[PDB]
Amino acid sequence: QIVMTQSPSSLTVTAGEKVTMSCKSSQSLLNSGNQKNYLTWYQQKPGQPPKLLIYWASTRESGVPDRFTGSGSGTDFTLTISSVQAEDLAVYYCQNDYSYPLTFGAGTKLELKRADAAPTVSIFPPSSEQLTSGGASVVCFLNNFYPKDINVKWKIDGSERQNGVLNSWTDQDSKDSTYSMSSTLTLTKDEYERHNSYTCEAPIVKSFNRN
Amino acid sequence: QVQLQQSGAELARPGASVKLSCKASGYTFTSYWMQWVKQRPGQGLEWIGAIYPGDGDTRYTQKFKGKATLTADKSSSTAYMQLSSLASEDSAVYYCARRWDYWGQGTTLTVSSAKTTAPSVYPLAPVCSVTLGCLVKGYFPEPVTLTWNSGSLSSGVHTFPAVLQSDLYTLSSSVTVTSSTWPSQSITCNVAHPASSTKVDKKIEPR
Ligand SMILES: [Cl-]
Ligand SMILES: [Cl-]
Ligand SMILES: [Cl-]
Ligand SMILES: [Cl-]
Ligand SMILES: [Cl-]
Ligand SMILES: [Cl-]
Repeated sequence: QIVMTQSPSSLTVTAGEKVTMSCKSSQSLLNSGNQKNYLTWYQQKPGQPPKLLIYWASTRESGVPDRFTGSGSGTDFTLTISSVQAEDLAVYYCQNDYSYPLTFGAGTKLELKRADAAPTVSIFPPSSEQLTSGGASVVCFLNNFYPKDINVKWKIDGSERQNGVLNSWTDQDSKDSTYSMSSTLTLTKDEYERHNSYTCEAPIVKSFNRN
Repeated sequence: QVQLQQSGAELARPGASVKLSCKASGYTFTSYWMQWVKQRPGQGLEWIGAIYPGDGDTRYTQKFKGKATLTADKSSSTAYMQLSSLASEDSAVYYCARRWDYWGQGTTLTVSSAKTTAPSVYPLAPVCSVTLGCLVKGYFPEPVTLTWNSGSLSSGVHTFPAVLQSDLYTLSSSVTVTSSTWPSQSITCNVAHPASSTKVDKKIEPR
């Protein structure tokens, strides 16, 4: 079978920069009859199905921006993004379309570098409905920050709290290349009502008191 | 418009079998190969096989021989993929595609012995621009579909990936609008869970 090798596995660039990624095959993908290289490039943005970018190695699909260019022949192919935009954040796959089985490459993950950005923090006490059910979740949102490695810290009545905290980052944003994360402090209704002050912080601090 | 409508999300027990469907329209069903592709969470694309409905020709990659069986119904313009002897490794999203150009939205398959659990949805109003929240916890399996109103505020929406605690999934979403929008205009959190056939609307109201 035909082995497709993509390089690099991933790379990070700033918007406006040029990017070149490689796709190599173990056998030639050149059709002798029509002299076309049956190599296909796909773009897969986070949470979306794969989208066709280039087919026949160099033929661009309708709708696809001109900044995407495929080239190469036989066993060596390249995808070039002339001026990377924030929306270009995706994994790029090449596919052997020459002969079955139509193997994929392992993909090239394109990530974006941008300027440092502080999060906008918002904290939410348990809702009345959840309290009625017997549970109590304190939810904190830290949105639109960069880089990804942010430090979220919880405090209960002025003392640091770590137990019952679950964090969850979004993928990098397609429009501003920032990250967002939720931090949820989960405890029982009784455990929640044994305390007054609740603090969520990144320093950027948000807090509330049960009065 | 060429369209490929894949069947909905599926929960199946280990050892069982499922039949994923892909109904085609907008082109001649019998003149093109229908492609099937598997994608595990965080992993790359894996080619499963293909079928040519015009004459019934089929192709498979080695790993999916026996596991996958490709068929087609010309009278309904529908391609089928049967996944048999299901195991946890079969849990993935499966796509159908006509050649390279058109792709279905994908079908999420979860292989588990666990029962379906409907989520509890809670509105998250601010403390006593503005950011609102919606908490979706204690559901199985993935996925859930969360949307704010008619998807018009999606410009400032961050729906976070579900976390798995004690065999149940918990998800939250934030929406940020200007302070003149809420509570002047109504903002509702809409959550759908196919596996439990549950659809709940929670209106974000001041505390
Ligand atoms: Cl462009
Ligand atoms: Cl493959
Ligand atoms: Cl920037
Ligand atoms: Cl706040
Ligand atoms: Cl089943
Ligand atoms: Cl026909």
